[PDB]
Amino acid sequence: KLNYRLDTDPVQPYKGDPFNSNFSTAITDSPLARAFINNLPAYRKGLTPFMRGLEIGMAHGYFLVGPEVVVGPLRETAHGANLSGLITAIYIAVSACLGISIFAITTFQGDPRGAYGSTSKDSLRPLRNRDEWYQLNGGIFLGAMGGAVFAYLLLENFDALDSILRGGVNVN
Amino acid sequence: MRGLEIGMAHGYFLVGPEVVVGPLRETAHGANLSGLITAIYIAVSACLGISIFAITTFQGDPRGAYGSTSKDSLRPLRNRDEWYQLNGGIFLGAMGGAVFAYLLLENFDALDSILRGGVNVN
Amino acid sequence: MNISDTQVFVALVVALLPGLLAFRLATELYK
Amino acid sequence: DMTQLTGSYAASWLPWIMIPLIFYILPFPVFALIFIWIEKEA
Amino acid sequence: SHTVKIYDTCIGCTQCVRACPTDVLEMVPWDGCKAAQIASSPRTEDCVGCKRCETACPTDFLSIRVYLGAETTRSMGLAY
Amino acid sequence: TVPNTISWSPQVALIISASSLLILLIASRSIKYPQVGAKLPVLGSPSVGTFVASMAFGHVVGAGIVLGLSNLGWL
Amino acid sequence: ATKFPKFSQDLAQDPTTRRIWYAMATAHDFELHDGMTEENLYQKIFASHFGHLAIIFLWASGVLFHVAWQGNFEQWIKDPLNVRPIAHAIWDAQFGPPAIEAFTRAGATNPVDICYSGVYHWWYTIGMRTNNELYVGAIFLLLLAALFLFAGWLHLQPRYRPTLGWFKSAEPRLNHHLAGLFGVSSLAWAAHLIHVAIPESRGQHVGWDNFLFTPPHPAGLGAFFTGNWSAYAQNPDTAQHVFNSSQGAGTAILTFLGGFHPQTQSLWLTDMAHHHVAIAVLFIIAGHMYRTNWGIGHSIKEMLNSKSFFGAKVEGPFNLPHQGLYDTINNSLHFQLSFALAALGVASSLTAQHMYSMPPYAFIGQDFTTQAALYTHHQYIAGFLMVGAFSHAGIFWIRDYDPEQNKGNVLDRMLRHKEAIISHLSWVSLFLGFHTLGLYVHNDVEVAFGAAEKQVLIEPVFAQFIQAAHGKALYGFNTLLSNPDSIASTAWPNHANVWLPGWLDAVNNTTNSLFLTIGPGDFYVHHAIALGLHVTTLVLVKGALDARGSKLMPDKKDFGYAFPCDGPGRGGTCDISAWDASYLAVFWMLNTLGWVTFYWHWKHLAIWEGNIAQFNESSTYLMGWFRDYLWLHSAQLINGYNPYGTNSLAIWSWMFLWGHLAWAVSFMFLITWRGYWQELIETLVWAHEKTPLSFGYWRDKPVALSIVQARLVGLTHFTVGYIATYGAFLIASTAGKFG
Ligand code: F6C
Ligand code: F6C
Ligand code: CLA
Ligand code: CLA
Ligand code: CLA
Ligand SMILES: CC1=C(/C=C/C(C)=C/C=C/C(C)=C/C=C/C=C(C)/C=C/C=C(C)/C=C/C2=C(C)CCCC2(C)C)C(C)(C)CCC1
Ligand SMILES: CC1=C(/C=C/C(C)=C/C=C/C(C)=C/C=C/C=C(C)/C=C/C=C(C)/C=C/C2=C(C)CCCC2(C)C)C(C)(C)CCC1
Ligand SMILES: CC1=C(C/C=C(\C)CCC[C@H](C)CCC[C@H](C)CCCC(C)C)C(=O)c2ccccc2C1=O
Ligand SMILES: [Ca+2]
Ligand SMILES: [Ca+2]
Repeated sequence: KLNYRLDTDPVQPYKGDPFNSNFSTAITDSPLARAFINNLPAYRKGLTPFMRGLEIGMAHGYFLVGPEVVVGPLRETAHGANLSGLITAIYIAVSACLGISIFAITTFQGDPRGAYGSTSKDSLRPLRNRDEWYQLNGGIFLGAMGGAVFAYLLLENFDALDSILRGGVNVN
Repeated sequence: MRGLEIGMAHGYFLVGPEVVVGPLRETAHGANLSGLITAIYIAVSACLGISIFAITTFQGDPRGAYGSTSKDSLRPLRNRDEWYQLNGGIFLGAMGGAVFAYLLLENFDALDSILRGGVNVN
Repeated sequence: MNISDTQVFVALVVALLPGLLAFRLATELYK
Repeated sequence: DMTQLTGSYAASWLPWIMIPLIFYILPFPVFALIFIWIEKEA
Repeated sequence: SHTVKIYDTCIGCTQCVRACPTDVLEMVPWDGCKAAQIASSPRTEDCVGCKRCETACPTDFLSIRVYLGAETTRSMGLAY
Repeated sequence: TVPNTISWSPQVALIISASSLLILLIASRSIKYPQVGAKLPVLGSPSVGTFVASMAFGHVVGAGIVLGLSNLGWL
Repeated sequence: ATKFPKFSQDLAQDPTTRRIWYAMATAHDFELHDGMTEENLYQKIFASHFGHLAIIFLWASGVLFHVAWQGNFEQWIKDPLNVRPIAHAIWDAQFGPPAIEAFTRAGATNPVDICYSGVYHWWYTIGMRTNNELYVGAIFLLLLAALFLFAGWLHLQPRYRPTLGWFKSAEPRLNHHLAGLFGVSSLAWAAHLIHVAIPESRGQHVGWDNFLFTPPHPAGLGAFFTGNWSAYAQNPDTAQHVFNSSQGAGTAILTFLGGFHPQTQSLWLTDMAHHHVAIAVLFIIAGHMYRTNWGIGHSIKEMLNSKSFFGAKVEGPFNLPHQGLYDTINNSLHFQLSFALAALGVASSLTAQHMYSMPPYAFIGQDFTTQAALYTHHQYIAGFLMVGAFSHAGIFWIRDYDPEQNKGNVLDRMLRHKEAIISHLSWVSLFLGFHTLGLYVHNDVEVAFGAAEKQVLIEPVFAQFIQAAHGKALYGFNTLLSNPDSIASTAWPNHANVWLPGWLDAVNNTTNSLFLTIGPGDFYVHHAIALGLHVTTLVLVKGALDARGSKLMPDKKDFGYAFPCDGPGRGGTCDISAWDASYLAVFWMLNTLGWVTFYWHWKHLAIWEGNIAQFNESSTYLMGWFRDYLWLHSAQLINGYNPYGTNSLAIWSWMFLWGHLAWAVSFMFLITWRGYWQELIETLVWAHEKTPLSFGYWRDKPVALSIVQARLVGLTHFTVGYIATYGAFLIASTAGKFG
């Protein structure tokens, strides 16, 4: 008389555990979502912590320059706007890296509290060692600085790059 | 450190060809920018190749010269983590060397005055 | 008079649906 | 003028961005993805 | 690996075994022919597919047949 | 402009009668609960409720068809 | 082992680079996949067909969108005879200013390509007038492609996967595809022509906003139901009608005027509408022939297995045993694919042959480059389709044919006199080649020695008689339609020859391509075409009939369709598989289509020059073809860029070389064979292993390409070079020389 109909349920319990506070949905358990998330630099199998931080830093530092260039208070001039965007990215990234450092300092004392304890099984938080976090932070800082400078160099050379991408450099 | 030294050297000399015989060679600033961009593109492609080589080679017991029983003295990087550290060093060193060459070429007039004592007039 | 910016953007947005459906069909055929 | 690539059609910046993206920006990542796909151990 | 089959038309002339460059074939006792022996392929994993055995076979049609199959390191004849 | 409406003629009587008749055949063979209540050939022997429903829907559908054609000059 | 390919464990365990290559070459050969069943095979094919239809719709949508976005459709409407249609814009960031200036033309302010596919004329004829309409069509095709992709995904879900019996039900499929897919679609197209295309050609706008209350004909639908059908043929467009305007415009929706519209020089729209109405009626009638669910209708198996002719005992239809064939076709997907490919090839050839002589699109006959491109395109596609039909016939012979279920029928008889068939095909090929080449070189020698009068010049009297019978009075024959007093021209019992005036006007017009005048050169090139056709057929038929086995390889069927060889024994057996026969026949197909397109292009170039005498006097010897066609017309193509500058032909100039490059590359794959490259690769392997600082190392062992793979790659390079070179030459010689 009682029919839960779990066998034909489109939404299944997460990883077969109905009591882990999660569901198997298109966002959490679909083949494409799993492939995309697990192969991001934060989760890609075999990556060293420094290489994880490098790829993350390059991506984030690159796009963090943009907002102040277009709608910032130095947007009236090209050179000033690009400098303000680079500085904003540097300030944000350095502040974030300072937060990462003090996170590692305070979390990894004795047996860490919460999701970073020895008995924790948080699959979304795999960096379980203090040395991994410092290697991550070094990659984050250097990657963010490099990505921010790369965006800054392209914007500083917007006129040259515009001629480059339109073939205007082939006149002479 | 291996990757860092190799990257510095390679990214340093990779800037020159497009600076001298590239399509932006008619103007100094454009030629230097094109050389820096070419070096950056080549180094990033090489680093992506290194990453995918590490991804595909080190599954289980690697095939060929990177297996556990291989004795290839010319290929000593037998671990995936060593390859990733090498790749990070290669990328950072290549970017640094390319930027160093670009900065030297962008300041060619200042450096030429520097190496001839022309900065001692005033 | 050719199409405007809005028409090009609308066509680009609409083309997302066949792209996603093509990805779904390809992944289903790979099974 | 005819010294540069231009476009009188709507959103002429679209080729300006898409030609690099499709022809020498994304293709190497796509090749890397395919290489990872075809080299995966069983 | 390749597949090597021996049919009942074999006359036990031992030519295919002699022609094999990787020792895939051998002569085993038999009663279907005057020579009282027939070819066998116990080591087809070492077969490269050269088909020298088919060239050496005098019967018409062939008493030994080689069907190329899945390629391995040794079936491709690779020293590397 | 005001959509055209035609004066009464045998053609609109044909449209309404045909729509009511076709609905009568389909409803007696397709609706979930026919032959419910009081009973009234080639039909499925529909009940009073089914027959009145078919005639009412024949007027509703037929009126839409008559005005629809008259609007467009017979579609 | 690797996960890729998923469908083959034998390839997945291959430790060399071959594993990758073969994985691409066997991906769509579903029958050889591991653990493949018939039902799964059919379901996968059905989903793949949905995907292919979606791809086709996306391609059409892209063409429409790019024309609407970067083309000049509206400007081209106002003057189709002098405005160059624009395909799409050019964005090549490595152009120089001369290239940008050269490619900025056709009224555009940016570099553009000139469209040669004829889509402008097609859209103009069917009533499209604005870029917004093209944009709406592109969006609709995007939505249709999405719908078909969703259908393909849906019919793979467990509840919607069709059973094998559903795929095997031939009679309902034939009924639905004859009556609905062919008939109803034709009726809908005739409806579009009547309701939209004709009013738009008469200067009246009809669209989705007003087509519901705008009758296509004043008589309305009452004339059709009453039986007053002639009212639809009353008041046709006058001979002074101007397209896309009401000047001289009639009101008839279904005429049978025949010939061409005097201004557009193309078929009447009303004639096309009546044609599609009649075709729809015929196909709807045909779609009721077979029995599906109500007892009435023919059963194909019964007709094939029938052995009685109204009481008399017969072996079958035409007293020929056709028994057991229903299961043979029904169970063999390759057999059905063979008929499908052959029919599509014949249809493509017919399209090519009938579109240049009877242009259906307004002003398309005056776009010489478009005509040449369309003819060459459809003829080459037809040749490829014929090659595929015979290749899959051979595949059927190997995989799907079993002798006991076909014992005694016509297929068995063909397999049993295959020797006579092949020998007689060889005789025909030898006769044609010997005599055609001999007459060509005889004429060459006579012309070279200043004796052009001593040429053997055989008149094509039979084809000229056919042309006269079709109404051409040029040759002086007085038979059939060229005789006004003939029983055929008068149609004495009824005098219903409502086609004859317009048809005769089109036939005897001296400025179109309807039954072009022909002489000895046409005779010789037609016999060359016959030689090419017969040799290609000989190669394909010999491959198909010998696919199961021959004296050299009696057990070929056990080795499959495509295998390299059977070793150097028994004299050597290179290129012995049926796949190798298809590979060889592709070369002859390319040669034959090259001859055909050379003939068409040179004749039309001479016509468009006003120098028909050049073709008439030079096509009878091969030096004439070499000098007056290739060498003479290559000048503008090879001058697209030179030390003095560049022009709009530069692309063709470059591509002309590119094809010549690819062709050359194919020779390397076709002349040099594997072992040389394998030994070279071994040496390179040693070199890489012994070099320091080379940290890379192959995961798949590098090996030379296989024998069959090398043949395929060489054939691909050869074909690509052939097509690119001839296409560049065609476009450059027609477009750079005309409008
Ligand atoms: C992987 C890795 C590797 C390495 C490292 O590691 C190497 C190295 C070597 C040495 C030792 C030598 C010297 C160099 C030169 O000069 O040459 C080359 C050049 C180049 C440029 C090469 C290239 C290099 C690399 C690859 C680079 C990469 C980078 C990129 C950029 C990546 C990209 C990626 C993306 C994604 C696309 C060599 C060589 C040879 N190769 Mg060899 N490799 C290899 C690869 C490869 C492959 C794939 C193939 C196929 C195609 C081959 C091929 C070949 C041949 C044919 C030959 C010859 O001949 C040579 C010789 O032997 O002499 C003697 N090989 N090499
Ligand atoms: C193609 C080809 C080609 C080309 C084209 O043509 C080229 C070019 C080019 C040009 C741009 C330049 C000059 C400029 C002048 O004159 O003026 C300035 C100067 C100065 C400023 C200088 C000043 C002084 C300085 C700073 C010193 C140096 C330092 C060092 C490096 C350190 C050392 C460390 C340890 C001890 C080793 C260059 C240079 C070069 N390189 Mg070339 N390149 C090529 C190649 C190559 C190869 C293979 C190789 C090897 C690897 C190479 C190396 C090298 C080196 C080391 C170098 C330097 O130092 C420089 C520089 O960067 O610079 C800054 N390429 N370059
Ligand atoms: C199959 C149809 C098709 C084809 C062959 C092309 C071809 C082209 N387009 Mg294009 N396009 C199409 C449809 C198509 N278009 C549609 C439907 C849209 C609206 C969404 C666009 C929007 C568009 C823009 C905005 C631009 C181009 C551009 C270009 C040119 C450079 C390529 C590029 O940047 O692609 C860009 C392509 C897209 C942004 C989206 C393409 C979407 C189509 C439908 C995908 C088709 C996939 C295909 C069917 C699967 C192939 C399977 C494989 C086995 C072959 C090239 C001539 C560029 C140009 O004009 O350069 C001068 C450019 O900037 N296209
Ligand atoms: C509707 C048409 C149609 C269909 C459904 C098939 C279906 C099939 N054919 Mg077939 N064929 C066709 C037309 C068709 N063919 C034509 C027209 C020809 C003449 C050229 C052939 C010649 C042919 C041969 C000779 C063989 C097949 C084979 C096969 C089967 C396996 C396909 C394969 O090898 O994997 C997929 C194969 C590929 C993807 C080939 C790679 C691409 C080639 C090399 C073209 C080069 C690409 C070119 C540069 C650009 C093309 C466009 C690009 C987007 C790819 C499969 C049942 C094979 C078979 O059954 O083996 C026993 C086989 O040996 N066919
Ligand atoms: C110019 C190139 C060329 C020529 C002339 C031929 C000629 C021929 N091929 Mg061929 N072929 C070619 C290229 C060529 N092929 C290429 C590139 C391929 C792809 C690999 C093929 C693939 C192919 C296949 C697969 C088949 C042929 C066949 C044929 C023959 C059928 C035509 C015929 O009988 O005409 C009449 C014969 C000729 C025109 C040959 C020339 C005769 C000369 C001119 C006589 C001169 C005599 C004189 C005294 C000699 C001087 C003395 C000298 C010995 C020193 C014919 C011998 C078919 C065949 O053998 O059918 C019978 C066949 O099955 N060919
Ligand atoms: C999900 C997805 C998506 C998204 C995406 C994204 C979000 C992206 C991003 C992207 C990005 C954001 C990117 C970036 C990148 C970056 C880079 C690539 C960089 C590089 C750099 C460099 C190269 C640097 C260098 C240097 C150094 C290191 C030092 C010295 C100086 C220099 C500068 C040289 C989409 C929606 C589309 C679709 C759907 C899906
Ligand atoms: C064997 C030999 C030889 C050769 C040699 C060579 C080949 C050399 C080269 C050299 C080179 C080619 C070098 C280079 C170097 C480099 C460098 C030294 C660099 C550095 C860099 C830097 C310092 C950087 C920095 C940076 C970064 C990192 C970041 C931020 C920015 C910057 C820029 C600051 C000879 C023949 C003579 C003789 C015999 C023997
Ligand atoms: C040149 C040549 C080689 C050597 C060629 C080899 C080994 C192939 C080298 C291919 C390189 C590594 C990449 C080339 C890629 C193509 C330009 C594009 C490929 C496109 C697909 C990947 C989609 C043979 O192995 C061979 C074997 C048998 C008969 C003739 C020949 C032959 O002629
Ligand atoms: Ca320049
Ligand atoms: Ca000083």
